[PDB]
Amino acid sequence: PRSLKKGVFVDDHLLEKVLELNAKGEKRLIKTWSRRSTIVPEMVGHTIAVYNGKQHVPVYITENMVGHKLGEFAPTRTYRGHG
Amino acid sequence: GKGDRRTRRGKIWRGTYGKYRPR
Amino acid sequence: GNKIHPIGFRLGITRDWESRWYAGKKQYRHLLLEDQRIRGLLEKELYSAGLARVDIERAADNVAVTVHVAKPGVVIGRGGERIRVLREELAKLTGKNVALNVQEVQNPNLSAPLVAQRVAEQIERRFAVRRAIKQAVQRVMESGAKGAKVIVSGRIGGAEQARTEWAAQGRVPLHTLRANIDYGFALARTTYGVLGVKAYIFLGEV
Amino acid sequence: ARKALIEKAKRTPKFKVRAYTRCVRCGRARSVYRFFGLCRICLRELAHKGQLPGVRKASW
RNA sequence: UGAAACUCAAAGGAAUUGACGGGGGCCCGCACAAGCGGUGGAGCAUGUGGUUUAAUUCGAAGCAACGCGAAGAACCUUACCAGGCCUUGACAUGCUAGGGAACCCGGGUGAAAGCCUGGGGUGCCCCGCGAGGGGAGCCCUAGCACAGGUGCUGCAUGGCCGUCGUCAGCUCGUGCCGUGAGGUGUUGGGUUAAGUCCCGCAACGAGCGCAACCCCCGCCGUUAGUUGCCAGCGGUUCGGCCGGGCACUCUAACGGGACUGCCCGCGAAAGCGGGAGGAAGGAGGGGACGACGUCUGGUCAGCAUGGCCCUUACGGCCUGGGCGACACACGUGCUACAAUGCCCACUACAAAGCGAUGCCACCCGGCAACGGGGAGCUAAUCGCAAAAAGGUGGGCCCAGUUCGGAUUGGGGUCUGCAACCCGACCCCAUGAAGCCGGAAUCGCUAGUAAUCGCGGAUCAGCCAUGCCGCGGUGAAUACG
RNA sequence: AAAAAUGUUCUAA
RNA sequence: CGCGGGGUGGAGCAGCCUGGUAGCUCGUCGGGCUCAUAACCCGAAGGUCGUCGGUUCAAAUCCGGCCCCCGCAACCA
Ligand SMILES: [K+]
Ligand SMILES: [Mg+2]
Ligand SMILES: [Mg+2]
Ligand SMILES: [Mg+2]
Ligand SMILES: [Mg+2]
Ligand SMILES: [Mg+2]
Ligand SMILES: [Mg+2]
Ligand SMILES: [Mg+2]
Ligand SMILES: [Mg+2]
Ligand SMILES: [Mg+2]
Ligand SMILES: [Mg+2]
Ligand SMILES: [Mg+2]
Ligand SMILES: [Mg+2]
Ligand SMILES: [Mg+2]
Ligand SMILES: [Mg+2]
Ligand SMILES: [Mg+2]
Ligand SMILES: [Mg+2]
Ligand SMILES: [Mg+2]
Ligand SMILES: [Mg+2]
Ligand SMILES: [Mg+2]
Ligand SMILES: [Mg+2]
Ligand SMILES: [Mg+2]
Ligand SMILES: [Mg+2]
Ligand SMILES: [Mg+2]
Ligand SMILES: [Mg+2]
Ligand SMILES: [Mg+2]
Ligand SMILES: [Mg+2]
Ligand SMILES: [Mg+2]
Ligand SMILES: [Mg+2]
Ligand SMILES: [Mg+2]
Ligand SMILES: [Mg+2]
Ligand SMILES: [Mg+2]
Ligand SMILES: [Mg+2]
Ligand SMILES: [Mg+2]
Ligand SMILES: [Mg+2]
Ligand SMILES: [Mg+2]
Ligand SMILES: [Mg+2]
Ligand SMILES: [Mg+2]
Ligand SMILES: [Mg+2]
Ligand SMILES: [Mg+2]
Ligand SMILES: [Mg+2]
Ligand SMILES: [Mg+2]
Ligand SMILES: [Mg+2]
Ligand SMILES: [Mg+2]
Ligand SMILES: [Mg+2]
Ligand SMILES: [Mg+2]
Ligand SMILES: [Mg+2]
Ligand SMILES: [Mg+2]
Ligand SMILES: [Mg+2]
Ligand SMILES: [Mg+2]
Ligand SMILES: [Mg+2]
Ligand SMILES: [Mg+2]
Ligand SMILES: [Mg+2]
Ligand SMILES: [Mg+2]
Ligand SMILES: [Mg+2]
Ligand SMILES: [Mg+2]
Ligand SMILES: [Mg+2]
Ligand SMILES: [Mg+2]
Ligand SMILES: [Mg+2]
Ligand SMILES: [Mg+2]
Ligand SMILES: [Mg+2]
Ligand SMILES: [Mg+2]
Ligand SMILES: [Mg+2]
Ligand SMILES: [Mg+2]
Ligand SMILES: [Mg+2]
Ligand SMILES: [Mg+2]
Ligand SMILES: [Zn+2]
Repeated sequence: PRSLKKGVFVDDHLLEKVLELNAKGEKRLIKTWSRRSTIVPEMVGHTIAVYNGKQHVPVYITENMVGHKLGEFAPTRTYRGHG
Repeated sequence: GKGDRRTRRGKIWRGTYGKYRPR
Repeated sequence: GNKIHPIGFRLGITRDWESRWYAGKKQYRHLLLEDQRIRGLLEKELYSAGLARVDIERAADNVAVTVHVAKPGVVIGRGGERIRVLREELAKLTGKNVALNVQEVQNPNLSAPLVAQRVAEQIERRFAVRRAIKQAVQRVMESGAKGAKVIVSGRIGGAEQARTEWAAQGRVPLHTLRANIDYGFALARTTYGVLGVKAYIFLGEV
Repeated sequence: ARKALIEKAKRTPKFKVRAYTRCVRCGRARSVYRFFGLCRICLRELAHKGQLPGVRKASW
């Protein structure tokens, strides 16, 4: 994991998007490509569109998934098994 | 064995140092 | 394909380098890139002069490019004006005090890098490839060489089925270290593709 | 996609972690040695020509 | 006795060069045999098939494709996919027109690219107490010429490489034989690692190969003596540390040395068997070195290069994804299944390499990864550094274990803009399969195999258990 | 004095 | 609604008699040998027994109906 001598990582551009919504009485649909930005308490209750390489998957963020990265919830490979 | 990282033998294998192989 | 370069094989026993200098790890590549940028310019400009070997020496923010050549008067030009037309354009890409020297090659037909360029141009001019080889190997032997060997690979005469042709006279001991075998390759571009011209000149054993 | 990748490699990048060595002679990206600026192939072509100062075919 | 229709562009004869034979003869190669260790079963690492996928870029295909191109895929790399963007363009030389700039510091929007923007202020020779007007590195906008393509063809190609095979061979010039292909030479007797050499001979020479010249290792000599070494007197905080010395060890350049030169025996000879001297003996051990050719071998994706093909797109920029997928199958490896072992502590003996946003002594914080301090070294000086197996002491007592270390939970560390996909390391916990592997199959003939560790290239980091090197310990066996 | 069958079409560069 | 026999892995046959146990050859799939294929060698998977119903603790096996498929018979006028 990221050395906590450094901060918790959010790309800033995504972080603005959510702090405006809280201030203005949220929420809008947030479409970002920052799969790496850590889910941060200022996100709970919102829904972020995460680009998995093809589509922006919606992701409703709850309290029990905070320490995670956004990419964890938009998988990149579709499987369905073998014939 | 060399695969057991928690030993003075496995640390020699990965070339690393720790409580189980100090300097 | 299996045979090793006769120059690289003899480097240190019969062939000295074309670039001689020392440079600690911190700037070998920079002097090396410069060395290549120089040779590129001169091999282009001094092509019609009969370029055979660019020696590049270097010491302390200065460089001594020594061009061995068939027709030195072509390189120098009018009284040393075309010579200095390069002595400064060289120093415009050298930055250093880039001293230029010109050397006379005693025999052109004894210079493997030129024989190959001669035959390469003869195919570009659509001469008979078989004849054009036997002619060149003939001149090298008349010029006193102890043995010569010349090779054309490619679409000889534009034949769809590409081919290799060669001829050799005297002897050419590629396995001997004390043999002095000048080697020269030239590339012949034609309308039907590219052609490879290899020249081996046995000069003698030392 | 080659010549525009010789160019993009020379340029200074958005992050120093995005820089990669390319052969100065042929532009190859893999097997390029730091000491020469050359890939493992051009290293062999210039070596045999004698245009590489003081390098000699090793043997032991 | 004996047709025809129809149908083929041959059917044939001898001889030649090859290739082939479950024909022959004579030879060789870890080819078998004799051995020793493995692979095939396990878990994992990696390469591939297949499937999957928006894409899982592309190539490699029996030996000689499969830890191969990849000597470093998180972004870059990247050639694939998705979406957002650019259009003389990221890049080259040339021509114009309008600005008339050169360059450096911002700003709005956006994921970024991009698009829209804002500042100041260009010399060059000029007319100068004037407006300055021009012109010029180089910039920028429009217009073109053109760029660009890892798009296709390795069955159009150069170059480079693999392979047969370091196998002993492949040929030429003149002469001779034959109507001719072609033969002779190069075959034969002997000998060699060898078309190596000897004798013979309608052949006589020659060339490419073999050998040799070259590099490392083995003994001795010269030359040198610091950063290397310490034999012997002086100190000595007891460290070659100081005096001092270069003897030795070493370091690195030039030399000597082995040639069947000598003796016995055989033989016509070349040679072969043995002996002596000698560090080394029959080419001392290892390397580099690969004939004419083969395989329409391999590589247009390293590069080059003909032709075909695309041109607001098959070019270019970006962000994200993918190259790491997983019902399966194969190759190459790592780790082991234990007691000739495992574990902890103490303690010895290497070599070759690397090291100035480098290697890091020592110091404190920390169980540790590491962190903070902080000397020395442009390095025979300072550092990576501990080499490990080993030697000693002690613990485990035959258990799926104090064997094994996969898998998984949690907690950290570090490089990096950033470790979700997808990093490496550290610590607590978890502690799977595996009891020596079916049919089948690999390597090695000596300082080899086996086993032990160490370094380098790539490299921010690293999926390295891979590769290229390095020494430590050190066998078994070959009747044939 | 012999276990053991087979190798699609065109092309031979 | 004259009398017999049969239906079970993909094919062809055991197992039913005597209720509890599904078996044999080929085929199919994974590996191996071969340059490759075949043969050959090493492994593995696939059948709820035509069907419905009954007896029984328990049915491919025993009993009754239906479906399907072969065989025999049909004489005296
Ligand atoms: K009757
Ligand atoms: Mg253990
Ligand atoms: Mg044309
Ligand atoms: Mg290119
Ligand atoms: Mg990089
Ligand atoms: Mg690189
Ligand atoms: Mg005949
Ligand atoms: Mg054997
Ligand atoms: Mg095994
Ligand atoms: Mg296995
Ligand atoms: Mg695939
Ligand atoms: Mg391709
Ligand atoms: Mg890969
Ligand atoms: Mg790798
Ligand atoms: Mg990429
Ligand atoms: Mg990209
Ligand atoms: Mg093709
Ligand atoms: Mg080819
Ligand atoms: Mg080729
Ligand atoms: Mg191909
Ligand atoms: Mg032969
Ligand atoms: Mg003749
Ligand atoms: Mg005859
Ligand atoms: Mg005649
Ligand atoms: Mg003849
Ligand atoms: Mg022959
Ligand atoms: Mg002959
Ligand atoms: Mg022969
Ligand atoms: Mg004969
Ligand atoms: Mg030999
Ligand atoms: Mg003879
Ligand atoms: Mg001395
Ligand atoms: Mg040789
Ligand atoms: Mg081919
Ligand atoms: Mg092409
Ligand atoms: Mg290309
Ligand atoms: Mg398997
Ligand atoms: Mg491995
Ligand atoms: Mg394996
Ligand atoms: Mg280290
Ligand atoms: Mg257990
Ligand atoms: Mg068990
Ligand atoms: Mg245990
Ligand atoms: Mg975890
Ligand atoms: Mg990762
Ligand atoms: Mg046991
Ligand atoms: Mg075994
Ligand atoms: Mg051997
Ligand atoms: Mg071991
Ligand atoms: Mg590295
Ligand atoms: Mg991994
Ligand atoms: Mg290593
Ligand atoms: Mg048949
Ligand atoms: Mg046809
Ligand atoms: Mg059935
Ligand atoms: Mg059946
Ligand atoms: Mg019965
Ligand atoms: Mg019974
Ligand atoms: Mg059965
Ligand atoms: Mg099968
Ligand atoms: Mg074949
Ligand atoms: Mg088969
Ligand atoms: Mg069975
Ligand atoms: Mg019934
Ligand atoms: Mg039953
Ligand atoms: Mg009657
Ligand atoms: Zn290159």
